[PDB]
Amino acid sequence: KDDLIAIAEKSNPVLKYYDPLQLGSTTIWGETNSATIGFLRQSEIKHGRIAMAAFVGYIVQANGIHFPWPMSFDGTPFPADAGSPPEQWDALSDAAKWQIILFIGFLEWFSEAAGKHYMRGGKPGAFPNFSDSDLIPHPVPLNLYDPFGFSKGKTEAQKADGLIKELNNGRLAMIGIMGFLAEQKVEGSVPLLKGVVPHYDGEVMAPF
Amino acid sequence: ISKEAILSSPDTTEIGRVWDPLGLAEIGSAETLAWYRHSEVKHGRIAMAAFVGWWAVGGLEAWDAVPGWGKAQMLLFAGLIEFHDELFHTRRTEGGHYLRGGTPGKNMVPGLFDELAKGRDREIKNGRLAMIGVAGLYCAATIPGSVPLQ
Amino acid sequence: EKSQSLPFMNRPPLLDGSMAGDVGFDPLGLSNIDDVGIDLYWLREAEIKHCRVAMLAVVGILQVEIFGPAPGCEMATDKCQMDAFWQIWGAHPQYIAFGLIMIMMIEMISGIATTQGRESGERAPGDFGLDPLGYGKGDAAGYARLQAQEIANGRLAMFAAAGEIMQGCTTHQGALENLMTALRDNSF
Amino acid sequence: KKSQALPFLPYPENLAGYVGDAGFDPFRFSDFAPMDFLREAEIKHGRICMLAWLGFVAVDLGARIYPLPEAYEGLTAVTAHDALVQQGAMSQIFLWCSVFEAISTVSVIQMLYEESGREPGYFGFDPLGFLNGKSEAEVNEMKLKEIKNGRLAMLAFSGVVTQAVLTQGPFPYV
Ligand code: CLA
Ligand code: CLA
Ligand code: CLA
Ligand code: CLA
Ligand SMILES: CC(=O)O[C@H]1CC(C)(C)C(=C=C/C(C)=C/C=C/C(C)=C/C=C/C=C(C)/C=C/C=C(/C)C(=O)C[C@@]23O[C@]2(C)C[C@@H](O)CC3(C)C)[C@](C)(O)C1
Ligand SMILES: CC(=O)O[C@H]1CC(C)(C)C(=C=C/C(C)=C/C=C/C(C)=C/C=C/C=C(C)/C=C/C=C(\C)C(=O)C[C@@]23O[C@]2(C)C[C@@H](O)CC3(C)C)[C@](C)(O)C1
Ligand SMILES: CC(=O)O[C@H]1CC(C)(C)C(=C=C/C(C)=C/C=C/C(C)=C/C=C/C=C(C)/C=C/C=C(\C)C(=O)C[C@@]23O[C@]2(C)C[C@@H](O)CC3(C)C)[C@](C)(O)C1
Ligand code: KC1
Repeated sequence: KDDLIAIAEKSNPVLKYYDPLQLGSTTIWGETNSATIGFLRQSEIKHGRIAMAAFVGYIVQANGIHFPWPMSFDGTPFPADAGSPPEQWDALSDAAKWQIILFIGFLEWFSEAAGKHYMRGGKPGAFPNFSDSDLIPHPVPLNLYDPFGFSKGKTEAQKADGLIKELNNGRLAMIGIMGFLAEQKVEGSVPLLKGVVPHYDGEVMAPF
Repeated sequence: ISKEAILSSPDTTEIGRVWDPLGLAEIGSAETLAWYRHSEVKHGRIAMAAFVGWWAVGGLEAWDAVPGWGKAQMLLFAGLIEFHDELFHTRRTEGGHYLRGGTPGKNMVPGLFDELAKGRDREIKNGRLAMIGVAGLYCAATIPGSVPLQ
Repeated sequence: EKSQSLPFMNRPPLLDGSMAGDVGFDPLGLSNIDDVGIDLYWLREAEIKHCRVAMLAVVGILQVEIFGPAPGCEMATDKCQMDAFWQIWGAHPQYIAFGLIMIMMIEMISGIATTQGRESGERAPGDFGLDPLGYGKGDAAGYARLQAQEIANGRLAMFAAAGEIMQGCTTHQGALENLMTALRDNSF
Repeated sequence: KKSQALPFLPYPENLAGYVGDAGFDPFRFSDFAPMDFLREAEIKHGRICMLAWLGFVAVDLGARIYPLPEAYEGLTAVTAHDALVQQGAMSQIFLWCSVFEAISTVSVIQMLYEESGREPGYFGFDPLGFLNGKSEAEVNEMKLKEIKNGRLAMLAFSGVVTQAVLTQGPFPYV
């Protein structure tokens, strides 16, 4: 709580600490206030990290970027022949969707089980490396955060500033990817994206 | 066998802790938790064999073709196993019965069975998935249709 | 000292909160009976037996009206269990008479255990030593909770089993479709 | 205290010593009758039903005596009683049972009231030479096997003669 004010002051020196609902002073599962404030930090970082891969992933999959080679046993390439990327998630398969969801579900699992948790001694958003923690029996070559090692040697003050521009680029891409999908179901919902977005008009908030 | 010696098997890695939402290991005694452990592995080792028999003949119609003599023969055959299971648990054990002093998984009948505590943690987990696999093959196959949907 | 359940009445003197479901609810003073082979021991054994019989009778109705009769008894086909008894008696009456004499030997032995357990002091009322899983060995606070949960579910099931007899013998339908009938009749 | 078969009941103390003891006398027949009279009656009831179950299921499995008399023909184990009261077979066996039971009446009275020291169920019958100098713990496990197979046969015969009348069918109910 004392460090959450110190984080948001560095994200904006005008808007120091913004909380209309005062959600930062609640508990959820009866842990304590300081443990759920690491839950709220993790969930904000995870929401922004997903949305910022979703924004790049939108503009790649909205234009015609179908890369060879199609990895299937019959044919059936990446279904960019609609195009309109909320339509193109529907046209994968039904059985290909469980492979995407359960693979992310391991990384959701491994961020909870391994080295140290955000509802404890914290550092939320820090994905534990696959080299340690002794739970996976393969072992795998690379890690999720630094597979090629770029860039170890950066000081603490160089990486403390990184999450603060990850939180601000994460907050904007939450607004960014949702402004695309709002025009996929109601037009005129964002004023400056009229005509660009092709009105998917189904249900974006359902997989199957 | 105490309570903490029962809940040390299997490992609690894939959930994170011992998974008891209803608190059923805390109500009773250490004799009661040993009955919970013995009946898990007996439920598991039966549903492991009963799962692949659905695929070794592939279900509900195959049991109806068994005669009244054939149903009565194999059911009391496993009864004399489970009679002499608890019997050899009592008299031919260095500790005694599994609710008194014995191992709840050791299943003492000679001849039905033929680094191992590692296999004790693997028998339960490979058995646990069979019981939800068998209860799938009774529900996802037979009673309604669109259960899994696999 | 006043009763908890009836705070305008004095507490009944033989009820002191030692038994499981004791909140002093004896307005008629029936726990003070000590004459015609009947005392507080006999009434507690009668309460506990009425508890356990009615508890089994409720799930014994709800098993057949949901999942059907047992195999070998598929001749029932009626959701009214007061009528489904007479189809099992019509075809396989020997198993009911097997159970009724097996109850007769069990109940006559339980009647001796009640009156010998009352004259001596080595038997609690309703106690048969049937704790094979062994819940009574440890955590006496958690064991007194099970003694209270037996009484609390048993006193509730007494109304339920008496109701399912009476609203089965008067509507001739079955308990769960008496419940659906009442839901559509008194919906607002 | 605390009878084994009925742990919610106190121990009937007249059962102590006898060999089929599970603490099972809830009706307290031992407090009315002497236990030598009851054990002699338990053993004799058991020895009859061991023979009676085996003789019932052998006649219904088709085993007959050879040469079979012409009045013995066309009989199952149910109808064999009433047909052979007429022939005289049942009167013959009742004669030799009454010969034995009249001498056993002298033995039962002398066991109960003249103090012979005779074990209940003892008739001295061991031609094959069991219990040959064996210990008291070895004659007691053999006495327990007679009573439990005796006790089992009484319920076993009671099934096989009730189910025979209810079906009048092939072997495993007659
Ligand atoms: C364990 C549950 C189970 C049950 C109740 C059944 C029941 C049935 N099976 Mg099936 N079956 C099973 C599992 C089971 N099976 C397994 C695990 C296999 C692979 C071996 C089979 C392979 C099989 C075939 C090929 C056929 C049947 C058939 C039948 C039907 C009648 C004949 C019979 O009784 O088979 C006898 C019982 C068995 C073969 C199962 C024995 C299971 C063993 C004893 C488990 C223990 C093994 C243990 C690891 C080592 C012990 C070794 C020792 C026994 C020597 C009957 C409905 C017949 C049928 O009518 O199909 C429609 C038929 O043709 N079964
Ligand atoms: C009040 C208790 C009670 C009574 C009177 C009945 C009566 C009946 N049931 Mg029901 N049933 C009950 C409870 C009861 N059930 C329970 C608790 C369940 C499990 C939820 C069921 C599940 C069930 C099914 C699935 C079916 C029945 C069926 C039947 C009918 C024929 C069965 C029969 O006659 O067996 C004969 C009796 C015996 C074989 C023995 C009885 C038990 C003995 C006496 C031991 C009792 C021990 C006691 C409980 C505890 C110890 C006492 C002491 C030591 C302290 C019969 C009317 C069948 C039917 O026809 O439905 C229409 C049928 O398919 N019952
Ligand atoms: C164990 C408890 C119990 C229960 C739940 C039932 C339930 C029922 N009985 Mg049975 N019955 C019982 C015991 C029971 N009985 C006993 C002990 C006997 C005597 C032996 C009977 C004899 C009997 C007969 C003869 C008959 C029934 C019938 C019925 C049904 C009638 C509907 C009814 O009156 O519900 C009870 C109604 C309520 C409890 C009202 C609900 C009150 C609400 C929840 C209060 C909330 C108000 C809230 C505070 C206000 C704010 C809201 C507002 C602002 C909108 C119903 C299923 C009849 C039937 O079978 O119908 C088909 C029938 O003919 N019963
Ligand atoms: C409870 C005792 C008992 C009674 C009252 C009966 C009564 C009957 N049996 Mg017998 N039966 C019995 C036991 C009994 N059985 C036993 C234990 C066996 C197996 C050996 C048989 C085998 C048998 C056959 C094969 C036949 C009968 C038949 C009959 C009927 C005709 C009369 C007869 O004596 O046949 C003959 C009796 C026997 C062959 C049995 C002999 C008695 C046995 C061996 C007991 C003696 C044991 C004793 C220790 C031996 C003494 C040894 C010592 C001297 C050294 C009659 C209803 C006949 C029948 O039903 O025709 C329609 C018939 O054909 N029974
Ligand atoms: C007034 C109005 O109506 O507005 C309209 C108009 C308009 C503008 C269209 C709108 C919009 C959409 C917007 C603004 C969307 C913004 C989306 C946003 C903000 C997306 C961030 C992506 C960053 C990514 C994906 C990757 C980082 C990837 C990496 C690998 C790193 O950062 C690692 C790194 O840091 C370290 C760790 C170490 C160093 O070695 C350096 C590097 C860099 C390698 C609206 C609001 O909808 C409606
Ligand atoms: C930290 C933060 O930022 O959050 C904080 C701060 C913040 C932002 C200030 C908040 C706020 C304030 C908010 C959201 C205020 C909004 C209030 C609201 C939504 C007020 C609706 C009035 C509608 C009326 C009276 C309709 C009459 C309609 C009548 C009488 C009709 O006849 C209806 C009609 O259909 C019929 C029935 C019949 C037709 O013949 C006629 C029509 C068609 C007309 C939050 C969210 O609370 C908390
Ligand atoms: C006046 C005032 O006080 O305001 C206050 C009010 C209030 C409410 C109290 C406060 C707050 C909290 C706020 C505003 C919370 C809103 C957060 C927001 C807007 C969160 C969306 C995240 C998007 C996600 C997680 C996923 C995208 C999903 C992606 C990227 C994908 O899955 C893939 C996909 O896209 C592609 C890549 C490819 C396609 O083939 C398929 C699809 C389409 C599926 C503030 C901050 O105090 C401000
Ligand atoms: C029904 C309950 C049951 C009992 C009570 C029992 C008892 C004994 N069995 Mg076992 N048995 C089964 C069941 C039972 N067996 C079953 C279902 C199978 C699979 C077909 C099986 C297989 C074998 C094999 C291959 C051998 C074997 C033996 C023994 C022997 C020594 C005990 C020991 O091994 O320590 C004792 C008497 C060995 C042997 O024959 O010794 C002379 C031996 O080589 N059994």
